This record gives sequence, structure tokens and C-alpha cells, in this order.
Amino acid sequence: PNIKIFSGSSHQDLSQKIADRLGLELGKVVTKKFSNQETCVEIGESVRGEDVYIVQSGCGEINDNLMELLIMINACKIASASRVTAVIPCFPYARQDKKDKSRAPISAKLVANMLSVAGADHIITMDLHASQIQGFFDIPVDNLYAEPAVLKWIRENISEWRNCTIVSPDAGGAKRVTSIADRLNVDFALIHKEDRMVLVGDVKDRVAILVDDMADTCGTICHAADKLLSAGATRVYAILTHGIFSGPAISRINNACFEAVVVTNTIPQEDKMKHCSKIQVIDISMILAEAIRRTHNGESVSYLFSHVP
Amino acid sequence: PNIKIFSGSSHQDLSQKIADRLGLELGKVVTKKFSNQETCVEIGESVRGEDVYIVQSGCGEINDNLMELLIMINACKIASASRVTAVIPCFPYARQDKKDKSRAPISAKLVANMLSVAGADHIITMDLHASQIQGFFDIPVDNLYAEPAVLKWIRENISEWRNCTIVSPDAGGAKRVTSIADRLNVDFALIHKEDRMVLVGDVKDRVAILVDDMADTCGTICHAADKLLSAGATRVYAILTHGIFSGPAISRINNACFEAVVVTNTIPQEDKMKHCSKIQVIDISMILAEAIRRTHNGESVSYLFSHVP
Amino acid sequence: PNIKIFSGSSHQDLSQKIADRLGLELGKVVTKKFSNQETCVEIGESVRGEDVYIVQSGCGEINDNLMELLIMINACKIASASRVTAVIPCFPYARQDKKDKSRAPISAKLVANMLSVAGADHIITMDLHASQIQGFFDIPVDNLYAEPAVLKWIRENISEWRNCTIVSPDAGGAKRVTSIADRLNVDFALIHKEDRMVLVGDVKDRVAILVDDMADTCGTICHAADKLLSAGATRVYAILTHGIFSGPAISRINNACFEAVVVTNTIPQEDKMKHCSKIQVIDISMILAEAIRRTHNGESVSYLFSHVP
Amino acid sequence: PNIKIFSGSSHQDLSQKIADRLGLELGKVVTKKFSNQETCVEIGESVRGEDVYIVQSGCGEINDNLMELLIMINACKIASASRVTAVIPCFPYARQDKKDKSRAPISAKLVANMLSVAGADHIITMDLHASQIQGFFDIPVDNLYAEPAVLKWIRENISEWRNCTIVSPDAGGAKRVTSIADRLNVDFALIHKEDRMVLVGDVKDRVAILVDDMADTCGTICHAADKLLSAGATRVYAILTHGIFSGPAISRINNACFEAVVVTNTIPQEDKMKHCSKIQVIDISMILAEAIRRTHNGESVSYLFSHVP
Amino acid sequence: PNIKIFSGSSHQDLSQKIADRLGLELGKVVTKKFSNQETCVEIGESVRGEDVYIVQSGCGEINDNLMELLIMINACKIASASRVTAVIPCFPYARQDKKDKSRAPISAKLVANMLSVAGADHIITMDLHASQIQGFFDIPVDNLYAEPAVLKWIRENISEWRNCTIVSPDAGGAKRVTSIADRLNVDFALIHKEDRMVLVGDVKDRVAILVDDMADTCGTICHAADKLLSAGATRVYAILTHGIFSGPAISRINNACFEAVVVTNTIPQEDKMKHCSKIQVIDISMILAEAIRRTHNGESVSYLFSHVP
Amino acid sequence: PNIKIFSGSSHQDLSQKIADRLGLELGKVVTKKFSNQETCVEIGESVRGEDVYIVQSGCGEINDNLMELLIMINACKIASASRVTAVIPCFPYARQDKKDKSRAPISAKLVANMLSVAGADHIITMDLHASQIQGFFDIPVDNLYAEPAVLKWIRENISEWRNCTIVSPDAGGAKRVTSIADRLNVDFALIHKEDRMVLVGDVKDRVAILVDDMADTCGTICHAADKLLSAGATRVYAILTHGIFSGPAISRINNACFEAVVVTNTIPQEDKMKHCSKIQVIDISMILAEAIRRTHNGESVSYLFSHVP
Ligand SMILES: O=P(O)(O)OC[C@H]1O[C@H](OP(=O)(O)OP(=O)(O)O)[C@H](O)[C@@H]1O
Ligand SMILES: O=P(O)(O)OC[C@H]1O[C@H](OP(=O)(O)OP(=O)(O)O)[C@H](O)[C@@H]1O
Ligand SMILES: O=P(O)(O)OC[C@H]1O[C@H](OP(=O)(O)OP(=O)(O)O)[C@H](O)[C@@H]1O
Ligand SMILES: O=P(O)(O)OC[C@H]1O[C@H](OP(=O)(O)OP(=O)(O)O)[C@H](O)[C@@H]1O
Ligand SMILES: O=P(O)(O)OC[C@H]1O[C@H](OP(=O)(O)OP(=O)(O)O)[C@H](O)[C@@H]1O
Ligand SMILES: O=P(O)(O)OC[C@H]1O[C@H](OP(=O)(O)OP(=O)(O)O)[C@H](O)[C@@H]1O
Ligand SMILES: [Mg+2]
Ligand SMILES: [Mg+2]
Ligand SMILES: [Mg+2]
Ligand SMILES: [Mg+2]
Ligand SMILES: [Mg+2]
Ligand SMILES: [Mg+2]
Ligand SMILES: [Mg+2]
Ligand SMILES: [Mg+2]
Ligand SMILES: [Mg+2]
Ligand SMILES: [Mg+2]
Ligand SMILES: [Mg+2]
Ligand SMILES: [Mg+2]
Repeated sequence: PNIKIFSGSSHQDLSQKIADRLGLELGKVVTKKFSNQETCVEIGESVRGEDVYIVQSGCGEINDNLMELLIMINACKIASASRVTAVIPCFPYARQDKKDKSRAPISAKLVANMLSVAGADHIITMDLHASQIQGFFDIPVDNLYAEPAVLKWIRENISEWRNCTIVSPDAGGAKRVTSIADRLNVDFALIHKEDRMVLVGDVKDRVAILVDDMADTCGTICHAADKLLSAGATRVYAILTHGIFSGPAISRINNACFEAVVVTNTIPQEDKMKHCSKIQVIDISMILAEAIRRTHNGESVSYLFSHVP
Repeated sequence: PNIKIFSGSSHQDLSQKIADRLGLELGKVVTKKFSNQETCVEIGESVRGEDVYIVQSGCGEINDNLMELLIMINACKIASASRVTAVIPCFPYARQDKKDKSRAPISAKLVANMLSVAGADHIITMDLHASQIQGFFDIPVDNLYAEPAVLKWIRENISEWRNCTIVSPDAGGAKRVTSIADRLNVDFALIHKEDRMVLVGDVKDRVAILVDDMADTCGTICHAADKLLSAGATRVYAILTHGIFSGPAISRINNACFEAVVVTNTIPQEDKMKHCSKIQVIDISMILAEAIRRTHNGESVSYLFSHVP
Repeated sequence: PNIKIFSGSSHQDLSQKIADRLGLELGKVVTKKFSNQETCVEIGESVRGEDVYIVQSGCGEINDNLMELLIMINACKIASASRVTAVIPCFPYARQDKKDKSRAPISAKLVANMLSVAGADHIITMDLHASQIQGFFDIPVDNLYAEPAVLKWIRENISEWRNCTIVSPDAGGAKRVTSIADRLNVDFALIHKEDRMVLVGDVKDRVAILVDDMADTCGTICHAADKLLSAGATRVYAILTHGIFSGPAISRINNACFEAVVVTNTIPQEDKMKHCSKIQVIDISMILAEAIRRTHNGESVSYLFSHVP
Repeated sequence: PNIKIFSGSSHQDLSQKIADRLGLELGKVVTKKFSNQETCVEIGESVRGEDVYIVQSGCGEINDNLMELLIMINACKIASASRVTAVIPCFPYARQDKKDKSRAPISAKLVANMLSVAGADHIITMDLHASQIQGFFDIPVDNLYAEPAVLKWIRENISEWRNCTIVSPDAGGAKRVTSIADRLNVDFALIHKEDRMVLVGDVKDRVAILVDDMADTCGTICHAADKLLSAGATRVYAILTHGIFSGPAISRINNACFEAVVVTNTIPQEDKMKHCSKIQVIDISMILAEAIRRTHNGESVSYLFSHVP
Repeated sequence: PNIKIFSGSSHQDLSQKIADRLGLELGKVVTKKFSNQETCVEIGESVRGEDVYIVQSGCGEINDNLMELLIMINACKIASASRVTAVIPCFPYARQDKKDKSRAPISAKLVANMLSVAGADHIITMDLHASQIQGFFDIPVDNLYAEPAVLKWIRENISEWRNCTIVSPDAGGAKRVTSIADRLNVDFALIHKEDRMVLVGDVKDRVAILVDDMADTCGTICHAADKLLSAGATRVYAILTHGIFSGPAISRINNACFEAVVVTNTIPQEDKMKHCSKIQVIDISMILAEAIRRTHNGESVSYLFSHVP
Repeated sequence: PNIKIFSGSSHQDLSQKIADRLGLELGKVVTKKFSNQETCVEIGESVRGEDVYIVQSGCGEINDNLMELLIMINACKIASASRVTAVIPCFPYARQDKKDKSRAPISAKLVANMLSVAGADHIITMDLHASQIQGFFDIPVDNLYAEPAVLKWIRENISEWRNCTIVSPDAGGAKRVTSIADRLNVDFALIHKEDRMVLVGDVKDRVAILVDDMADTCGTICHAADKLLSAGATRVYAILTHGIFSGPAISRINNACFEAVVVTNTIPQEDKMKHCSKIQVIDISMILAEAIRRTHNGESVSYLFSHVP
């Protein structure tokens, strides 16, 4: 069985980068819409007995991309692929992970069920919003971390990183920032709202680094940056693995006081970078390519949790 | 257990009509989008131990409506509804029912699987494109027919209906037109392409009635009407249960020679009727309401196959 | 269908209380061990067509209790009970909810799968460690909150509760304490370690109230109380819904500086209260009885989230 | 894919022997208990793409061992092992194979379901109490027989084996003893109770050999030996594949009249042999190692049914 | 929901008797064959929301009857029956319950799986060949016993029944005969082959009663009767719940020395009674009717295990 | 059948509270007067096959409220409600329960007869003036007690309640005060007139608690309080379930020496509390809601006699 890399419509640049780092060409697939807005998927090459990897991120027009992904998975499954893996850098509906005193659907579980019934045997994703989403599946799920690439960017871009601070925008981000701080050996502050917020950890004359999993409307990071500047921090950085940047996000970032908003390219950012000069992008295509290659060859994937390939 | 009728965003008028004919109010549900194009569903009333019916048609923005439908089904299922029924007047992806020498997904089967895994116990639909789609499910599926309402419209709108002709636009429509002709006791012609088409059945000075399940781009009915006028038919009618009317459909119908294009309101048509004066709408909300009420009360549903309620 | 309440061996007092508040007698079941440590379960009364509720908490000898619970569920399922509900006040293996950079099993998902395959149709539990565990099941799960009873105890036991403070022992407890503070209209502090910990929120001359979901070894609450007394708080309270109290817990609580350690009786505490004079117990059997009765009668269960029955 | 052998806590000696006969080292796994009696399993080596075999016998603290086994299976399954096999020399709850006019659970079926849902693809077991338990699974089950090793022991340990007798302790043991007698070409007696028992088959001055699948409380074999000595048999032997030896078993065997109680090491017997001088152990680790190796290499496993490796 | 009783083609007399004892008419169903030997099933009445019971015995042309049964179950399931129960007085392939050192299918498990996937929610059967077959299903299975009717026949037909003997034809029949003997308070003999057989239990001048679950080729009962007459028993009786009577059975019974071969009407016997004057039939339709009625009304079914209705 | 709660004009606040505690909306009913003072009742929703509860208290303009109640009962009865229950917290004409040497009507019996002939199937009332009024009906009557709520108020409002006294204003109130005293374990005094009255029971320096069923003109409680202060009691309390407060009542209470006059909200008191600062109100809407819910669900209602819901 050989690796076949297929791209959805959501993130073609990421898929091309991944295929480049594997020494492959993207699989021949036509993904369009009929006139009635129905997804049309045609696999243009035989995938019989192959190790198929479909790259599709939960971004853009989310329901359309998810439908395309499910249809591609099912097409490869009934075309007798030996194994079908969904490479989903940003997991759709990941924030619908709990009910919490509401008659709300756990939409992430529904997405996991639909991926399972489409025929996915393996999920590769990056920085799941909640790790418990791994339990929503009955198939193996590899949850990669952008932390190696984030630390690399911090070291090569913040000259004052030995005295800097790693700040979480909310309580739920504590573990990630603590890990980052430990690997950098730096002090780590915290922030949480009460319309007011409290920041704990000395930041005066010290660079603050907000680290968080995603920014959708950028209310969280903007409030955090406001408070960080209240406490007299010199410069403020925001680092995110998923730059959804929806709605008022670009205006808020433009009107905010960040020195940089760094995001990983799990979501295409070219358009967002057009209208916001302070957005920078970390390439994580090497981590995804390495994970695909290691799952194919049966090598350890947890090695990546601590090493940049 | 009491009937609860919930509406999706796709066809709110149809749901309101159905709820009216059942003497009920639509269930309290909020269906919106987050900023990142993610479906948000909130059931505003307890459905515990109730007989929930969700009305949503595979029209408009199809993937968005299907995602909303699945999310609503799952929300009602994990909110402890006794039974959840998906009322899907136009089944999405119904035309993806077969592979036919292509590495194509059978998307209708995938939709059936997703409806099953969301937790639907019953499907009510109208004029499935292929009856074999009933076999795609492991739950009961009630496939209603618009034929009663169609015959009623023909009798009350075509004064020459005793001498008229019932014509199929393609080979695959033969059974429906034969049934219509038998119930009307009229001659039935046929049409099939060869860029040329052949029409069999005397139509000169006789009204032709094209009857078909759906019109998406209206190429089929337009070519059929062209040939019918070649054979000297006096007036031409098109009757359809699903008026998708996507892409060039409205321009084609406006430039065509139909005396009327009649569709059933399984899909909202107000906007299409705005730009096409020859589209008429048959109400089928009574058939849907009667089917919902008969499934709830355990009465025979196959009774509707031959009787207008 | 009538309510049948069955008790496991884990918490017989709680089951008797629940049956009392429902006006019922506990179902006739023999639960013993064979000589080879194998669970023997014998339902002594017909459950055919009944609404069976099995009360068993993930406490004591956990694997034995879980096996007994699964065996009872399966026995009632193949004895033709109409519906089987597992009332699990403390969910076993709930802390194994994620992998987090380790080749660790998500044991909570395995427990959910085993409960599903034994034949449980409904789960009633109290204060799940992670709400995402609700997504581990495909059946409905009712996750009750001890917050109503906790607020009642605080108001009737802490005369200074209008000026008091609600403190979380770790970051992951933020939401619960914020809800408690909002319903009491009090200031809410926070605590997190760095061997050192930082406390945010004025507590001098003010009573601190640690609120947390469980205490297993009581390291978390003991460190939190140490820091709270460092910041000069007058008296310190710990409130918990699950008092596992395993290992060095009783000695730590005896050597600690709590004014009271209050727990809810989701786990039997008679033995622990024998060796620790500062443990108090909140009865939550009324919430469980009300939830059982409301699920049986089809009434709203989410009503309990805000009201003491 | 390479063989990985993992040991549970139940029978570490058997697992070490099996790994020795395969030329392997036991896989690196930590299996302990948290303070609250919860099973903790940590796979210390990557099993990605490997052929994992977990050795765990339904002995000792049975529910704890079964939970450990299920947790290990699930851990290896979601760690992307190519195939997971449960090597279960003594199947837990095997005697709960039928209902038989009681509202009793078929606990063996529940255990099979839990093994399936944990993710086991293959079961290797020895001398199932009922062969129909193979039908409880939907995965392949290899049910090895200790008969080759038993015949070897009889021939090398009973000098009078050509004139001896093979006796069943109950009716349900008839097939096994008949097979043993046929392979030895000896007369076979039978025993069954009526507090009295009847023995059929001449045994005077002839050695009797009780052969049975398991001895739990040793009431069956002790009553059989009593009757055999009533009929004037010279010496009495008991041979068993599973020596559970629970409760009053050791005292009964010490007070009985056996010349030897021979058991196979599907269960650890060191402790039991400490307090009973007449217990002897047949090694069956070679049969288990050969079965593991033959399933891995795709060679015939049914070959072992008649040949000692 | 009301009881609907449907008959297959296998045993129409039994179904009519059952419907009579329930005060019902048999449901309107057409069960025929197309020209190509394909089963055609048409439910002639609505079963929507009803409690459907399909009576079909594993007799006659077994594969044809089983296919008809599965097709009827599926037809009633997708016709929206509330609950479908398969009343299978003689379970097909019940003797294929184990592998036993052969690459043989466990066909009984396959039949259980097919019944489950057709949509059966409940199985009612009589005297399963192995009780472990109840574990082959994941749905409830009621395994009725003919013992009440057998004891009634013995008491009303064998005037010497207080001094008689209850004999098992093989080892595997021990439990049934022991139960019969206990309820009659009589001595119980046993028989097993070695071409020779041994009988244990005094039978001289005493009537022997062979009791067994089924007679297929009647080799077992004929050899048992031969040995019983060797031991000087006065008269010999054979009692069976399933009279398959295939192949040389009728000639063997005619040439044998039975005073009577009594069978229960789980299989039609009119044709067999035509060519064998010593076959008598016990009606068990009352037990089946009582079980159907008690499962419908939610009353105890295990009551029948000891009482003739 | 579902619960329908309808409010009369007498006590709309109580009905809204009851509907809130049942999770319902008040039924749509228009209750007005024509110009000629005639009651107009229009049920605005179908009550066919429903469980109708009409809440109306014998207060305010009593004859008008009673006529409205009877008209509503009759309207729901001839609108085919399955069952109609009159929830009458204060029973009108309850004090006309006997003749007693006068040509007086037993008006309470007449009211019971009119309620029966209007079509009421069930009466729920609170603290009937005479229990024998239950015998005036031939339908079931549930006579709830305010004693649980009264004891709760006493314990949470009179800090000296362990040494207090429970005093009856007249002889006819003996049973109620004795029950209250027994549940509180306190001494109970008594009072009865001779223009003079005698008080029995030590009250010096002890709080006296007058407990009585109703206060109409408050002559009884005012004379009792006068005597209690004659005997040197420190503070005096009056507790009543029905605060009619007609005529000179408010002036008498204002000029009296009560520390508090506590009443239950069986009658609206907002207007009376406007002109009397010492009137406090106990909510009993939870008892009424619980009784309605328990009668609907068939649960025990006599449970409430001893427990606050
Ligand atoms: O839309 P934005 O203002 O950019 O906010 C996005 C936030 O949503 C998620 O947090 P969530 O609110 O789910 O809290 P949690 O991380 O504690 O679950 C995530 O951690 C981001 O902080
Ligand atoms: O987009 P339009 O030009 O309006 O055509 C829509 C056609 O699609 C379907 O037919 P299909 O081509 O699937 O053939 P079939 O009915 O024989 O399957 C349907 O019967 C319509 O005739
Ligand atoms: O054994 P103890 O010292 O009593 O600690 C028990 C802790 O375990 C859980 O927290 P966890 O460590 O899982 O963190 P989380 O709540 O943030 O997930 C729980 O919230 C308790 O605080
Ligand atoms: O606890 P002990 O006295 O050692 O008895 C253990 C017995 O249990 C099993 O027989 P079972 O009673 O299940 O009968 P069966 O073999 O006929 O099913 C097994 O065959 C042993 O003989
Ligand atoms: O075809 P016949 O000669 O009439 O034999 C039929 C026999 O088959 C079954 O026994 P089986 O051989 O399966 O043994 P068991 O009952 O011990 O399983 C059954 O108990 C009958 O005795
Ligand atoms: O109008 P008021 O001065 O407030 O009096 C109202 C009194 O009427 C009732 O007593 P009743 O006189 O009927 O005597 P009884 O309770 O002994 O029947 C009731 O018990 C009150 O005590
Ligand atoms: Mg969140
Ligand atoms: Mg967050
Ligand atoms: Mg087609
Ligand atoms: Mg067509
Ligand atoms: Mg945790
Ligand atoms: Mg915590
Ligand atoms: Mg047995
Ligand atoms: Mg045995
Ligand atoms: Mg057999
Ligand atoms: Mg047999
Ligand atoms: Mg009076
Ligand atoms: Mg009075």
C-alpha cells in the first residue's frame, strides 16, 4: 500500500505543502458543486489497496467542507482503499463538546459519528479544543501539538524570550501555556475576567505572550491584551494555532495593541493577512507531513510531541 | 407522548402550514449561525418523552440545511425524545443513488447513514428520486406521492383533461406517468432523446402533460417541450413535485413554450415565482400533515397513496 | 410501566433514601460473590415491561462495583425490562477522560461503551468530572449538579456568606465556583500552583470557600487551604460533591486547617466520618429521586439545575 | 508487524514463559492501581502497526483482572496496533453461560461483548467451560485443549496407564474423558450423583483417573473420589486444566484420598501448592506460545489439537 | 398496541391453535414462491404500532422457512410495527452450536445474527437444544419448557408412573430427565454408549421412559430402547419435544420396541403419524399462547416454567 | 392526557405560581362579566382528553368566584376533558357546615352538590374548616395541610421556638395545635372564652403562638392575644392558613399586640399587606403544585401531609 494524498477545497495550499514534503503529487480528485449546491466528488485515480489521506480543515464554509470530506472518505472507502485517514488540521464543531445546562447538541460527537460512519479509520488533527474529543471516536485519533513550532518561532522572533512571560487568555488555556513556559523556562502569568479582568504574574517591562488554541472573534485575546497593557507590559504577543478570524476579528486586531498575532496555517490566512498587517503565519505542514509519514510507516507519532521534524 | 413539530431554516412556510393543519404551534427552536459559519441549534422547550417531527427540505443551501437537520435530530435524541422523525419533503443527494461505472460516492447512502447515526427513528419523504433509497435505511421510511394532488390539479385546471396526454420526459419516469394516466383514463405518450428526441403517442391537437419528479436545470423538460411542439401538440404542461430551479432554469422556462410549470411546495418557490410568471404551486402540506398525524396515531399511512385528505 | 429501584452493593443507604423519597421499596435483588470472587446477581422479581433504575456509585472497590452494575443492567435488559437506567452518582474512571501526550487509555470512554453494550438506555449522574463525558455515550445522559444543595448548605451554615469568597483549588474548577458566586452574589478568588501557589482575590478577614468536584487524596484542597491561610483568610471551608477520600486523605484533612470539609453523599462517608470529625455530608438523595421521578414521568429534568426539590 | 507480548497482573509467570518460548521480551507496560482502586495502565512502548498479544487469565481478583485486560486492549487499540489478541487461558465468568429457569445474567456473553467493544480482534483461550461460548463472540476464538499435555503427563507418570480408567466427575464431562480414553485406548468409567452417586465401569484394583475442566471448590472431584474409593479402586487421580481452588478447596483436597491432583498452569498455583502437597502442575505455556506463533504466522492452529509442540 | 399473530408456511395448524387460544384471527399475510423459488411475502393488513408475533418453526424445508421468517420479520419492521417477536417453536440450526475441533460454522449463531438484523426484538422458543443459544442473541429470548405438558401426559397415560423410570438417551440429556424425575418423585436411570451401551438404574419389571429434546434420525432413542430391553424392562416409552423424524426415522420406529413415541407439536406430525401408529402428539399450543399473552401484557413468563395454563 | 392549569379571577398570582412549579403555561381562558353582571367564560384552547385543573379560591367576591368556577368546570366537562379537578385553596361557605338548632342551610353541602353537578371529578383543597366536609362530596377530596409550611416558618423565624408555646384560639382548634406542638416537641397552651377567657398552660416569659385555620374578622385571634398578654407572655404570634381579613380585621390587627400575623397565600394578601405591616405570607403554592402533579401521575398525595416538597 502506497500513500495517496487527497486535498479538499478548504486548504489547497496546506495539502500541496504536505504532498511536497512527502515527495508525492496530490491525488487526482475533482471536487465541485452542482447547480443546486450539492457536493460533487470524483476520484480520478484508483485508490484500491492504497493508504489514502484526505486533507481538509474545518474552516471557511464549514458545513460544505465537512460534507465534501465525508463524501470523499466514503468514496475512497467503497473504492476499496485499504485504509482511509482524515487529516483535519482544525476540527469542525470542536467547540460544541459539552451540553452544560442547556438542551444543546454535542455537535462534535455528531461530527465524530459521521466521520466514523463515512468510513474513516484514522483521524489526524492538530490542537483539539478539548482533548476529550479523542474519546468521541472509536477509531485512533492522533492529536498533534503546535507547541514545537510555537517555541521555535518564539526563540527565533522574540529576542527577549528568556525574560518574557507566557500568559493564558482564559482559565481553560492553563495547561498549554504552562507546558510552553516549562520548555522555555520562563515565568507564566494568567488572566481571567471577573467586564473586568485580573492578571496574576509580574509583567512590568516584560514582554507578555498570549498563547491560546484559537481566535474566532478575537474578543478573548483583545480583552487579555487590554488588561496586559493596563499592567504596564511593554509589548504584547498573541500566538494561536487556529486563526479562524471571523466577523469583527480583523477590525479588532487592527484596533488592538498586539505587536504580533501569530497563527499556524491550519486555516488559510492569505486573505486575512491582506487586511491585517500584524498577522504572521507559522508553517505546520512539516508536522502534518511527518505524522502522515510516521503513521504510514508504523513509526512512533508521539515522537513529534517534543521534536520539530 | 404528544406531537412536537420543529422547523428548520429551509422551508418555514411549509412547516407553519403543517403545524396549522395539526392544530399545533411550531416548537420553540433557535437555529442560527455562529460567526464562523457553524450551525447553532437550541431547543427552547423540553421534548422529553415526546413525538418529535423535524421538517427540513433538501433545498437552498443544501449542506447547511442537512447539517442543521442532523444537529436538530441529535439534539432531540439526547434530550430524551421518545421518537424523532425527520420530515424531509425533498431528500438531499437523492440523485447520487448509484455508481454506474464511476468512482463516485453513493452520497444518498451516506446521507441515510448520517440520518441514522444522528438518531432518526423514522423518515417521511415525498417522491423519492429512486424508490431503492428506502432500502438505504434500516429504519422505516414513508415515501409519499404527490400523485393525488397532481390529479386534483389536472382535473380542476385542464378543462380538456379527458382527451389530454401524459408524457414522460425520460425513460426513467415511465411508472409515474403510467399511474397518472391510469387514474385519469387517458392516453400516455413517451419521450426520449437519441441531440434529437423521439415522441411516441398521438398528440396532435391534444394537450401534452409532462410529468416528472424534479426539475433542477430544466434541460429535460425544456427539450421534451421542444419535441412536443415539434409534433404539433396544442399546449404543453409540465408538472413536478420538486421545483429546485437552479442555475439557468428560470431563463429556460421563460424562453420555453410551457403553458404552465406546476410544482409542489416541497421547496419554497416564492422567489422563483417572482421571476417566472408561469410557475404554479400545488400545496402538499395536507398530505404531509396527514402522514405525520397518521404515524403518530398508528393509523394506516398507505391510505394516502390513493386519497386526498 | 412502573418504577423499579434496584441497589448495588456500593451505596445501599443512598438507594434506600431514594426509594423512600419515591414511595417505593427497593427491588428484590441478591448481589453476592462466588468463592472465586465472581459477581453473582439474581433479580428476585419480574422486571418485565418495567422502568428499571439501578443505583450504583463508582466508589469503594471500583472494578467490582462496575462489574456488578453491568451485570445487573444486562440481567434486567434480557429480562425484558422496558427501559434500564443506570443511576451512577459518582462516575467511575471519570478522570481518565483524555490521553494528553501519553499512550494512556481513555478509560471513561471504555466504561461508557461497556454501559452501552450491557444495555443501558439512560444514564443519570451527578457532577461529571468533565462534561465532555456526556459525549462519550450515544444514549441520553443527565448530568445533575450539586450546586443547589451546596448553596443551601452555605446559606444555612456560614453566617458570613454575604461577604465570603468562593475559591477554586485549580484552574479547571473555574466555571463551578463562578456559578456559585453568581448565585450568591459574592466575590470569587482563584488559586493555582506555579511547589508554590498564587491566590488572586482579596481574602483577608474574609471566609474562603474552596469548591471543587472531588477530593481523592486531598492534596489539591490541602495545598489550596495552606495558601489561603498564607493570605490571612480567617476561616477556610472545602466543599465537594464526591468525597472519595482515599489513601492519605483522612490524615491530611486531620492535619489541615479546614473549618469544615463538606461532601455530598454520592459516596458512603460513615466510615470516613468516623476518623475525621470535620467531614460533613450534604444529602443529595432528593435531587436523585426527583431526577428519577421526572425522567419516569417525562417532566423537565433541567428544572433541577436551578431548584432544590 | 511484529509480535508484542504484554502481561497483565494476573499470571506474570505464564506470560514470561510464553515470551521465552517465542524468543521475545515482555512488552513494557505499567499496570498499577490508583489510591481509589482504579486500574492504571500505561503502555511504555509504541505498539503502532504491531501484532499485540495480551496475556491475562480469569483468576485471582477476577473483576480487577478483567478490567485491566479490557483497559489494556483498548489502550493498544487506540494506540494504532494492527491487531490485538486477548490470550485468556482461563475465561472469566465462563460458568455463567446459560439462564436455565432463572432471571440470571448470561455473564459470559457480557464479558464477550465487553472484550469486543474494547477492541479485541482475536481470542485465544484454553478449555472453555462450554464450547458454545465461542458463539458468544463475533470475532475468531481459538479454544485450545490441554488434552495433549494431559496424555503426556498420564503416560509419563502413571505406570499402570494401559489398564487404568478415565472417569468423569459429572455428566457434562463425558466428551473430554471419552476423547482421552480413546487416545489412550483404555476403559472409561462414569460418575454421577443421584447425596449418593453411582459409578459405572469396572474399577476394582484399577487406577481411576478423574478428568475435568475445572475445580473451584473441589466438591465435585471430592465426591467423585469418595465414590471411586467406595467401589474399591486402588488409587485415585484428579486431572484439571483450571485449578481455581477457592474457598474450602485446599482443606478438602488435603482431607481427600487423591494420589495426585494435577492441574495445568492456566492459573498461578505456587501459593496453592504451598498448602497442598498433592497438587502437581502441567506446563501448558508451550501450547499457548505455539498458538500465538501460529496465529501470527498464519499457520494452522487446529494442528495443536492433536500434537504437543 | 394490539397483538397480531402471523403464520408462516411451516406450521399453520400450530399458528391457528395459538390464535384460537388468544381469541384472535391470524393476520392477513400471503406467503408464496415466485417461479424462481424466491420467497414472496405480502402483509395484507397494516401492522403500524402493533405487537406482531410471527409463528414459524424450524422444520420441513428449513432454509425456505427461515428465509420466509426473516423476510416477514423485516416486512413488519419496516412497516412500523412497534415490536416484532419471532415465535420459533423449534429453533433452526440449533444443533450447530459449537465448533469442537473442526473448521465448522456455528450456524446457530449465524441464525441468531440474521434474526437480529432482520429486526426481531424478541424470541420465543421451546426447549432449545443448548441453553447457551440464549447467549447468541442480544435481544431477550424466552426458552419455554415442555416439561409441564410432558408430566401431565405421563400422569394421565402411564398408570404405573409412580414406580416408573426416567431414562436419558445420552449424557447431554441428564438435566431434563432429572428435573422430570424430581417433579414425579421417581427413580431415574441413565444410558450411554461405549457399539455397546451401558444402562445404570434398576429397570427390571419397571417401565422405562426415555426423555430427550429431539429425535432426528431416531438412532439415539432406538439404541437406548434396545439396551433398555436388554436389561429386561417391561415397556419402553420415548418422549420428545421435537419430532423431526427425518430419513430412516419412521422405519426405525416401526421396527423398534417402543410402546409409544410421544412428541410435542412444535413440528407438524400429521404426515409422520400417517406412517407410524405409535407416534402420539402432546399439544403445547397453550404454553405458546400463554407466553405470547404474558409477554404482551407484561406478566411473568417464568411462571409457565412450573405451571400448565 | 396532559395537565391543563386554568386560573379563575380570584387568585391569579397563586395560579401563575402553581403553573410555574409544574413547568406549564396557564391555560388560555377568558373570564369576564357581561354588562348585566353575568359571568362569561370562554376556554380558548381545546381541552379534549386532557387533565384539567381549575384554580379558584373562595375569596373576594365569593358568589361571583364560585359561579365562575362552576361555569368553568361545566365548560371543560362538556368540552370533553378526560377529568376535571377543582383546586379550591379556600373552600367557600365552609363555615356553613352544620345546622345546630337553627333553620339554617348547610351551605357547604349545597356548594359540594353544585360542584358535583357542574361535573367536577376531584377536589383539591387546603385546611378545610371541618374535615367532615370531605363527606359532603361523593367524589374524592384531597384536604392538604399547611402544617409543613407552618413548621418551616416557625423554625426559620422564631429563634426561641424550642421553648415557645402553641396556643389554640378556641376549643375547635385543638387538634391542629396539638399536631404542631408534637412535631415541634413544645408545650401547648389553650384558650377559651367564658366576655372573659381562660388560658391554660404556662406562658410567662415564653413566646405564645396562636395557630388557627382562618381569620375573618380577627375577633377570635384578637381576644386570644389580649388574654395571652394578660398572662404575661413576652411576644404573641398568630398563624393562619386563610387570611380572609374582612371588615374590621385590618384595624383590629393594627390596634392589637401581635408580633406577627402570618397567613398562607390561599387568598391574595397584597392589598391587605398594604394597610397592615405585621401581615406576613407563607407560600403554599409548592404544596398545591405537588398535589396536582401527584394526582396526575398517580403518586401518593398523603406523602405531602408530612413532607415539604
Ligand atoms: O471567539 P473568541 O473571542 O476569539 O474566543 C474564542 C475562545 O473560545 C475558546 O474558549 P472557550 O470560550 O470555549 O473556553 P474554554 O477554552 O475554557 O473551553 C478558545 O479557547 C478561545 O479562547
Ligand atoms: O437538471 P434537469 O435537466 O432538470 O434534469 C433533472 C432530471 O434528473 C433526474 O433524471 P435522471 O437524469 O437522474 O434520470 P433518471 O430519472 O432516469 O434516473 C430527474 O428525473 C430529472 O428528469
Ligand atoms: O487527588 P486530589 O489531590 O484530591 O486531587 C483531585 C483532583 O483531581 C481532579 O482535578 P485534575 O487534576 O483532574 O485537574 P482538572 O480538574 O483541571 O482536570 C479534581 O478536580 C480534583 O481537583
Ligand atoms: O466448584 P466445584 O465443586 O469444584 O465444581 C466445579 C464444577 O463446575 C463445572 O460443572 P457444572 O456444575 O457447571 O456442570 P456442567 O459441567 O455439567 O455444566 C465444572 O465442570 C466442575 O465440575
Ligand atoms: O438423530 P438422532 O439419532 O435422533 O439423534 C438426535 C440427537 O442429537 C442431539 O444430541 P447430540 O448428539 O447433539 O448430543 P448432546 O445432546 O449431548 O449435545 C439430541 O439430544 C438427540 O439426542
Ligand atoms: O371571624 P373571626 O373572629 O376571625 O373568627 C373566625 C373563626 O371562625 C371559625 O371558628 P368557629 O367560630 O366556626 O368555631 P369552630 O372552629 O369551633 O367551629 C374559625 O376557627 C375561626 O376561629
Ligand atoms: Mg470551551
Ligand atoms: Mg479558552
Ligand atoms: Mg437518475
Ligand atoms: Mg428522470
Ligand atoms: Mg482532570
Ligand atoms: Mg480539578
Ligand atoms: Mg455448567
Ligand atoms: Mg462439570
Ligand atoms: Mg449436541
Ligand atoms: Mg442429546
Ligand atoms: Mg365552626
Ligand atoms: Mg375555630
